[PDB]
Amino acid sequence: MMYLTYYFIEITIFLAILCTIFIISAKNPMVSILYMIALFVIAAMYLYLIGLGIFSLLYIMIYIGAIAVLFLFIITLLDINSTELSVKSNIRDLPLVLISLIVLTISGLMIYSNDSILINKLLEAFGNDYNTIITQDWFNIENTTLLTTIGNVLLTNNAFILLVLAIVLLLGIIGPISITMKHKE
Amino acid sequence: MIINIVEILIFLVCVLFSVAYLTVAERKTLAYMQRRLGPNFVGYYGLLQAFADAVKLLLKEIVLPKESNYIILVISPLITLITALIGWVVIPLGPGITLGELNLGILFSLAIGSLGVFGSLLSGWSSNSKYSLLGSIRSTAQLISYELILTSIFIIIIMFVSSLNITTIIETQRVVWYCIPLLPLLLIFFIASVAETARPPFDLTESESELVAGYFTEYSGSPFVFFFLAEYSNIILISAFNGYLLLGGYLSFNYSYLFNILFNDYSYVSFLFEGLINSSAYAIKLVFLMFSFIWVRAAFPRFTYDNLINFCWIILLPLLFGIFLIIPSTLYIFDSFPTLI
Amino acid sequence: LWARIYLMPLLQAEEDRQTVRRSIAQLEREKEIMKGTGFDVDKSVYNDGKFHAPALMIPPK
Amino acid sequence: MINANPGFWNGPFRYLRWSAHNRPHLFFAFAIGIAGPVAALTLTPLRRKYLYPDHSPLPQSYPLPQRAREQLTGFDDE
Amino acid sequence: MLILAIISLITFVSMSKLSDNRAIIRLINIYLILVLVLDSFLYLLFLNNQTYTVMGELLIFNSFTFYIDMLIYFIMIVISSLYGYNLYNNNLYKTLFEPKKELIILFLINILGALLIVHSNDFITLFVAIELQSYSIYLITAIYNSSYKASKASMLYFFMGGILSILIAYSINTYYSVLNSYTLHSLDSLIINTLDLNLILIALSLGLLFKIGIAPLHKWLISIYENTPILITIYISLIPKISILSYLVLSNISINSLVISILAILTLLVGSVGGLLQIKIKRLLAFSGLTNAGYMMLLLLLNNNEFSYLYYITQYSISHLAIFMIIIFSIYYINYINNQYNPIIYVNQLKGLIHDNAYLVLSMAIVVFSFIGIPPLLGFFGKLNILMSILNNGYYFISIVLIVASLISALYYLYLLNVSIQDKNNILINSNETVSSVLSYILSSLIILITFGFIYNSLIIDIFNVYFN
Amino acid sequence: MNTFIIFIILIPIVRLAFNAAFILVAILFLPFDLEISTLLPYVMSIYLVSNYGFTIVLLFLLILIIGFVYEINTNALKINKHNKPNTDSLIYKL
Amino acid sequence: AIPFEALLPYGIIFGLLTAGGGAMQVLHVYRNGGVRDRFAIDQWDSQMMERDLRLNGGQGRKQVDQATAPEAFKHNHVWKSERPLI
Amino acid sequence: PREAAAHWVPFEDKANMPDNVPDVVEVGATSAPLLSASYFIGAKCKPYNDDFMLCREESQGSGAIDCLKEGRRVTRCAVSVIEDINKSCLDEFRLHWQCLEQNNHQLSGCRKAEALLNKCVFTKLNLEKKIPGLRPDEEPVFLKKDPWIKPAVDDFKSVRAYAEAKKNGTL
Amino acid sequence: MFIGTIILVLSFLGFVFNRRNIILAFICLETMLLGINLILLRNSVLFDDISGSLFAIVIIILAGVESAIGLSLLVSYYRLRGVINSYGI
Amino acid sequence: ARQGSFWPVTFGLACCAVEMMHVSAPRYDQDRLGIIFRASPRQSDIMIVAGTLTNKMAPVLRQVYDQMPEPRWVISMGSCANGGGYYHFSYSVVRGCDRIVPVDVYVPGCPPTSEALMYGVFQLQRKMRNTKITRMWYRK
Amino acid sequence: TAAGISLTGGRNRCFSEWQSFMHCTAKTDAKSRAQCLPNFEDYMECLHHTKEKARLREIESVLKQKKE
Ligand SMILES: CCCCCCCCCCCCCCCCCC(=O)OC[C@H](COP(=O)(O)OCCN)OC(=O)CCCCCCCCCCCCCCCCC
Ligand SMILES: CCCCCCCCCCCC(=O)OC[C@H](COP(=O)(O)OCC[N+](C)(C)C)OC(=O)CCCCCCCCCCC
Repeated sequence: MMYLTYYFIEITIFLAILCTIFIISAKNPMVSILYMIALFVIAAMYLYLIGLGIFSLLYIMIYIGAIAVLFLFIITLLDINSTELSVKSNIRDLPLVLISLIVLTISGLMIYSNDSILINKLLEAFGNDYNTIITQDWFNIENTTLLTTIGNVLLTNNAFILLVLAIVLLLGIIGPISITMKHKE
Repeated sequence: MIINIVEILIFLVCVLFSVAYLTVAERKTLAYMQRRLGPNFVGYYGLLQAFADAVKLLLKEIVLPKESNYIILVISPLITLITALIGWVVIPLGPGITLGELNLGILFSLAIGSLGVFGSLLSGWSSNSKYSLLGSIRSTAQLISYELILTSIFIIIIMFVSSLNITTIIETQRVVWYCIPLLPLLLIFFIASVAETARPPFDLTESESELVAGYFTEYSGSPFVFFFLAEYSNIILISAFNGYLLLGGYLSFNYSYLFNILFNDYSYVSFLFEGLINSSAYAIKLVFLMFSFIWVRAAFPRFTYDNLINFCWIILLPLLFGIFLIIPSTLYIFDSFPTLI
Repeated sequence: LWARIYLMPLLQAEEDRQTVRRSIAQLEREKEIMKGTGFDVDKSVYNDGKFHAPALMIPPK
Repeated sequence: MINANPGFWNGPFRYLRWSAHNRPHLFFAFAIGIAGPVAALTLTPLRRKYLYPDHSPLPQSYPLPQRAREQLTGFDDE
Repeated sequence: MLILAIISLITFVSMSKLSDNRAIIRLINIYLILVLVLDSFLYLLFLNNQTYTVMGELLIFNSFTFYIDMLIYFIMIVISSLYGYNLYNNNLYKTLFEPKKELIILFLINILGALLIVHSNDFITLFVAIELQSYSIYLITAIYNSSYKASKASMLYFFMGGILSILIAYSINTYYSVLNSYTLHSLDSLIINTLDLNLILIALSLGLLFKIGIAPLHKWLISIYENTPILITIYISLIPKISILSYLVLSNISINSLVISILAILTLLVGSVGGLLQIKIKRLLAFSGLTNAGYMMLLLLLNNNEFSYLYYITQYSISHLAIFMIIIFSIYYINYINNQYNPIIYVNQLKGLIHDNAYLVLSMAIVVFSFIGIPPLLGFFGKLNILMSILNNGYYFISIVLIVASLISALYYLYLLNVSIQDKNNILINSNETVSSVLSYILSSLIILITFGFIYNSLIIDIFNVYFN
Repeated sequence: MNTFIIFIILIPIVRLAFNAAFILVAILFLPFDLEISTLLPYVMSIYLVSNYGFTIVLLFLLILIIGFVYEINTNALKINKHNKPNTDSLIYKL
Repeated sequence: AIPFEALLPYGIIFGLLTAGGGAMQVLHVYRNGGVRDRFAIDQWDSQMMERDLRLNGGQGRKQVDQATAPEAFKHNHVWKSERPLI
Repeated sequence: PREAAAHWVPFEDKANMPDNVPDVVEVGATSAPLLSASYFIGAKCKPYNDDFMLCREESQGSGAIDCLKEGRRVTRCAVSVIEDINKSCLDEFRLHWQCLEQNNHQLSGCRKAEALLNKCVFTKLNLEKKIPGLRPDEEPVFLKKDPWIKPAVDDFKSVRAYAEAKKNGTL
Repeated sequence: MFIGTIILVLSFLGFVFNRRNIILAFICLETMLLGINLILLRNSVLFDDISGSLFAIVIIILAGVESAIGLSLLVSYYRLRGVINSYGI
Repeated sequence: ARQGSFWPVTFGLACCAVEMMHVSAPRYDQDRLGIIFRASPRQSDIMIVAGTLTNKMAPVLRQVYDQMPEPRWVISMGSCANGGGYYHFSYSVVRGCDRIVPVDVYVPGCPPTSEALMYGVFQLQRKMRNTKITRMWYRK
Repeated sequence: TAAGISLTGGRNRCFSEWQSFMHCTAKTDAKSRAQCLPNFEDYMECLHHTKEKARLREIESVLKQKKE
C-alpha cells in the first residue's frame, strides 16, 4: 500500500514532458492552450505533493482563471493563421535542437552546485538518493500558515515592493487603454 | 473506508435529487406566480417530471453537425458538471460535518468558480461559424466581470474573521450573522450570483442567440442533461456561498436550553437531532434563496450587454473599493482586528 | 496561547530525550556497520562542536 | 444639455449637489471611501481616551526571560 | 516627487482633453526643474561616501545613484521640452510631432523603473523594477499604433525582452538555491573564492546586457530604434542603457571575466564595422550607441570605475541628445518628407545643410568630434579616463581594440559631417517662420557644455575626491 | 484514502469585427483580479500587521483607485455609435 | 402558505438535505468513537493527536488521564523519513 | 519545522537511552486533560520551565544534550501536578476534559466545569488560574458573566453539577 | 528542480524553433515562468524560507500583467493589419 | 418518458399562433402536461405546422424537420396546414403540409380551439403509448 | 529584509549557522576574514548536505559490496 504513492512526482514529470511536446505539436492553437492548462494543473499537483496547496489554488485561480481565459478570449477573436507541424520545415532544427537540449539541461543541472570539478557538479545533481528526516518540535504556538507569513512580510518588511506592484498594475490598466482606445475625442 | 463510501453516496444522492426537484420547484413556483399550475400530471402532483425530461433526453439521438467538433461539444458539458459538483465538497452541514474539511475551503470554492467559465468559452468553439464566437465572448465578459464582485465580498467578510475555513467562518456567526452589519452586500452578492449563473435578468446570450440561427447551446441528448444538472447545481452552490458567508449557514436558535431539558446525556440520538436542526436551518435558507432566484426571474425584464457591463464596472466596483477602505478603518477605530483563530 | 506556552517545555523535553536516544543509537549502529575500517563515524561533518541530529538517513527499504 | 457639469472650481457645493442628484454611484462611493481614513485619523484618539484604551499585545512566542539562570532544587533524581 | 507627478498626472490628464497635452507636458517639465533645483542639496548626506540602506535593505543611496538620478531628470526635462514646445507653428510640424495622451505617464513610469534599478540593493527590487522599465517601454514603442513598423517593433521587443527577463529570474533563483539570499551584500572575498558562482553571475550580467543591445544580439534593438519614431528613439535608446549599466557598475559582479572581455571586444568590432555601409541615420546612431556600450562594458571589470563611468555616461547622454536634436532641426531644410513619424531617414538628405543653416553644422561638428574623441571636447577626457583605468588594471589587448574601434567609428561619424559641408543647388535665402526659442537654447547649452566643460575638470575632480572617497 | 480524495476522482471518471470594449473588459480583468488576490495575505495577516500594514494596504488601494479613475473618465468600456442622429441646424441660404 | 403543490418539492429538498446532514453527523461520530468531529486543526493539534495515538493503543481520539505513561511510550516514538523532492 | 511532503514512512528506534542518562517517567496524559491542567502546571512549574528554556538558549546548539536535567525536573513537576489532580479532583477534571472533547478543545464551551475545577484546586492544592500580560482594567474572559460566545450545547453533567453546587454553596 | 528545468528548457526550445505562429510564443513564455516558480518553491521548501514564495507570488503578478500588455500589443498589430500571419511578428 | 415530456419547436407557428399561445396560458396550461416550446430543433421532438405553409417557406420547414433528432412526430394544427383551407386555390400556397413532411395527427379547425389542440396532443400521446420499441425488435 | 524567516513566520532551518557566520564577519576585517571559513562551510553543509551525504554513501558502500 505504502509505495503506491511513491512515484507521483516522477509521474508528473513525465506528464509535463508530454504536455510540452503536445503544446509544440498541436495543429490548432486552441488545443495548445488546453494543453497549457493541463500543464498548470500538473504543476498545481506537484506543488500539493511538496506541501504548498495554497499556491496550487492561487495558480488555478490566477493562471487558469484569468490568463488562459484571456488567451482563449484572444484566439477566439483574432485570425491567427498557422502552419501545421511538418518535416520539410522543422526537421532542419533537429541537430541544433538536440545539441541545445543536451547542453542546456546539463548546464541547468550543474549550475546549482558549488563543486569545482565539472563532472562532479552533475553527479551531485544525480545524487537524489537519501531521505530527509522530519522531526517534531513544539515551539510554534500560533496558526500561522504560508499565506499569513506572506502577508506579514509583504506588508511590513517588504512594503516597497507592494507599493511598486500597485504601479505595475496601473500600467496594466493604462497601457492597454492607450493602445486600444483611440482618444479621438 | 466503507463509511466514506456511504457518506459520499448519501451526499451525491441528496444533492442530485435536490437538483432534479429544483427543476420542478422552479416550474411550479413560477407557475403559481403566473396564476397557473403544473407540472401536476406526470406524477402524484408532478414529482416525476424531471426524471421524464431526463429519460427522454437519454433515449434521444446523439446528433453532431457537419462542420462541428465532437470531442469539445462532448467533454465541455461533462467538465462543467464536474467542476460545478466538486464545489459541493467543501460545503458544511454541521460543525465539521463536511466531506472535505479543508483549511482552505474558501479558496477552493473561489478557484473552482474560476474554472467554471470554460464551458461557455468552449461552446463557441463548438461552432466554427463566426457569430457564435462573439456571442460566447459576450457571455464570458459578464462572468469574468462579475466574479470580481463576488470575490471582493469574500475578502470583505474575511477581514472580520481571518481564516479560510468555512466552518470557522460559520462559527463566528453565532454572535451575529454577517448579513446584519453588511446588509447591502447581501443584495450585491445575490445580484452577482444571479449574473454568474447567466440567469434572468442576466440571460443576455441565451435569448440573443435563441433568435439567431446559432450562438447558443445547440446541444442534444446527454450533454443537454449534464448542462441542466450543472446550471441547477451551480445555483444551489452560489446560494450556499450566500448562506455560509452572510446568513449564518447551519446556525439557528440556541438549542442549548432545549437539549439540556430533554436528553441528560450525549447519545447517538442527540447527535442526530442536532445534525437535523443544523441542516434544516441550512436547507430552509437555501430554499428561500432558490425561491428568490425564481422570484427575480418572474418579475424583472432583461438587461443588455452595455447596461450590464456598465452596471458592474462603474457602479458596483466603486462601492466595493470604497468598502475596502471603510471596514478596515472601522476595525482600526475600535481596536478590533480579528485574530488568526 | 498561554496554555500552550505553559505546556511547551515539558513536551520539548520529551522530544529532546528521544532525539538524544536515537541520534546516539544511530552512531552506535554505524560503528557496528563500520567495524573493520578506519572510517570515523563520530567525526562531525560540522566543524563546530555542537550536537546535530542527522537530518538524513538511508531509506529503510 | 439639460444637466451637464458646472465644474468643481465654479462652486464646490453646487458641484456636490449636482453630483448627488445625477451621479450618486460615484458620490456615495467617494463618501464611503473618504469616511474611513478620515475617521481613523480623527476619532481614534477619542476612543482611546474616553471609551477604552488599546489592548495589551499577545504573546506570539515563548516569552524568554531577560535574566541569568538561578540555581534551584527539588524534583531531582532519587 | 516622481510618484506625486505620476499620481497627479493620471487624474489631471483623464480630466483633460487631447488639446491640453502640450501644456501638461510643459507643466511636468517645469516641475521636474523645480525638484532638481530645490531638492539638490541632499548631496551633502553622501559626504565621505556615506551610504544608506532604505526600506529595510531593499534600496541603497550613495553619491553614484544620486548623480544618476539628477542625470535622468536632466534627460527627462529635455526629452519633454521636445514634445511640449513646438518647433515651428506650421501644420506640417503639428502633424509630425504631436504628443499622445498617455505618453508622458509612461515616460515617468519608465523614469521610476530606471531609478528603482540603480537604487536597488536586493534582486527582488531589481526584478520588479526591470519589469516596470520593460513593460513601460513596450508600450512607449507601441503607443504610435497608427504606424506599421512601430507595431512590429513593440512585438519583437516584448518577446525578446521577455526571454531575457526569464534568463535573469533563472539566475536569481539559482543564486538563492545556492546561498539562501537575494542580497549581493552577502558576498565578500571569502564567498567569491570559496564558491563556484561565476556562471551564476555572468548569466545575470548577460541577461541584463542583452537588453541593451550587446553583441551578437544587437540587430533586434537596432531594427527597433530604426523602425520607431525619432522622438521615441531618443528616449528608448538612452535611459534603459543608463539604468542597467549603472546597476552593473555599482555592484562589482564581474571583476575579471573572460566572457565579458570577449563580448565587449565583439561589440566594439561590430558596432564599428557594421555601421559603415549604413545609409540611414538611426541605424548609424544605434551602432554608435553599441560601440559606446562596448567602451562602458569594459569598466565592469575594474572594481574602481565610478569616475570613468560617470564622466562618460554624462558626455554620451549629452552628445546623444544633441545629435538627435540637430537631426530634428534639419527637417525644415530638406526637400523630401519620408513619413509622418520619421521625416528624415537617409544621411544624403542632410546634403547642403551648411548652405541653409551653418551654425547647425558647427554644432554637428562639435558633437561629432566629441563622439570621436577629439580634444578639447568632452569626449576626449572621457575616453582618456577609460584608458587610464583599464591600463591600470591590466587590459592591454583591449586598449588596442579600443583605439582601433575609435578610428573605425570616425568614418561613420564623419559621413554626416562630410555630406553636410557638401555643396547644394537650390539653397535657402529667406524664411519668415522661425524655430522655437527654448529648443534652440537647449541645443546651444548642450553644445557649449560639450565644448567648454573641459574648463571645470579639476573642480569636478576635487568634488569627486571628497564625495566619492 | 480520504472522502475528499475518493470524491475528487470519482466524479470525473463516472471576416468579423469587434468593438474594443469587448476586449478591454478581459484585459482589465487581469490586474483587478491580481489586486483582489493580493489582498488575501492582508486579510489573513491583519492582526500581526496591526496599524502598519493597514496603512500600507490603504495606500495600495488608493493607488489602484487612481487607475480605476482613469478608466472611468476615459469611458473605455462604453460602446460608441457611428450612425449619429443629426443635430446640425437646418439653414437655408437666401 | 396556500400553494402546497408548489411547496412539496421544496419539502423534498428540505427533507433530503436535512437527513443528509443528520446522517453525516452520525457517521462522522461513529468514525470518531462517540465524539464530535474536530475542525480548523493546525500543526500543534495534529502532533498532539499523534501523541494520543502513541499513548493509547492507536485508538483514535480516546483520551487518558493517567499521570504516568506505559513503558511503550518511550519506544513508540516515530520520526518521519521523507522522499527527496525533485 | 515543516511537515512531511509527498511520501513518508514512520520509523521507530528500538534502542535504549545511554547508561549515563538516568531514567524519568513520562507524563502519559493526552491532549485534553493536559490542556485543562496547563494553567495549574504553569502556576507551579514556572521557574523550572524558565530554567529549561534558559539553558537551551545558553547552549546555542547543544540544547538537546545539555538540558536533560532541566527537562527532567520539568517532567517531574508536571507528574506531581497531575497526580495531585487525579488523587483529589478527579471527577471535576473528567467533567472538564470530556466537555472539551465534545467540542474542538475550545475552552469557551466548558466554563462551568472549569469553574468547579478552579475552585477545588484552589481550595486544596492552592493553585489558581491566571492570564498574565493584562492590565487591572481588562476583564479576563473566563470570568465574564455574560459572554458573547456560548457553546452550541452546554454539557449536561456539567450543568447539573453547577446547579447543584450553587444550591450547596460550593461556588 | 527537475520538472521546472525541463519545462523551461522545452519551452525555450519551442519558442526558438517555432516556424508556425505566435500564440506558441506567448505560451512558452508563460510555461517558462511556471517552471521558474516551481524551481524556486522547491528550494524554498527545502530551506524552509519565505523569500522564495515572495518572489513567486511577485512573479505571478508580473506575469499576468505581462500577458495583459502583450495581448494589447497584439491587438494593435491586428488593428492595423487584419491578419496575424504565420511568419509575421 | 415520451409522453410526460413533449417538447415542440417554436417553428411552424406563423399564422394562427394566438390559439397555440392560449394553450400556454393559465386556463389551459400545456406545461402541466410537460409541454415546453423550444427555440431549437436539436433539443425538440415535435413540430407543429400551424398557419399557412407557403411556397417561400416550405424548404425552411423541411430543413427544420430534417434537423430534428429521431424520434420525431408532426402534428398539423389548422385547416390552412392540413389541406390549405381557405387559400387552397392560391398561387402562393402548398395545398397541404403532407406534400413536404409526414404528418401523424391532423387537428381540424380554423383556428382550432385550445381544447382541440389539447385533445390532439392526447391522441398523439396515445399513439406513442401504443408504440412498440423493443417488442418489435423481439419480433424482428 | 525578509531574510531568516520561515514558512510559519519564524527562524528557518539553517539560521543559526548564518548567525554565527555573520557574527564572525562583524568581528573580522577583510584581511582577517579567513577565520570565517569553517562557519561558512557549516552553513553550506546545513543548506546542501553534501559531506553528510557522502558519509552515507560510504556507509552504503560498506553495506553493499562488503556483505555481497
Ligand atoms: C533564459 C531562457 C530560458 C532557457 C534557460 C536555459 C538554461 C540556461 C543555462 C545557464 C545560463 C546561461 C548562461 C549563458 C552563457 C554564459 C555562461 C558564462 O559566461 O559563465 C562563465 C563562467 C566563467 O567565466 P568568467 O567568470 O568570466 O572567468 C573566470 C573563469 N575561471 O562560469 C563557467 O566557468 C561556466 C562553467 C563551465 C561548465 C559549463 C557547462 C557546460 C556543460 C555542457 C556539456 C555538454 C556535453 C558535450 C557536448 C554535447 C553535445 C553532443
Ligand atoms: C549633476 C547634474 C548632471 C546633469 C548634467 C549636467 C552636468 C553637471 C556636472 C556637475 C557635476 C557636479 O557638480 O558634481 C561633481 C560629481 C560629484 O559631485 P556630487 O556628489 O554629485 O555633488 C554635486 C552637487 N550639485 C548637483 C549640487 C552640483 O563628480 C562627477 O563625477 C561628475 C562628472 C560629470 C562630468 C560632466 C562635466 C560637464 C560640465 C559641467 C559644466 C557646468
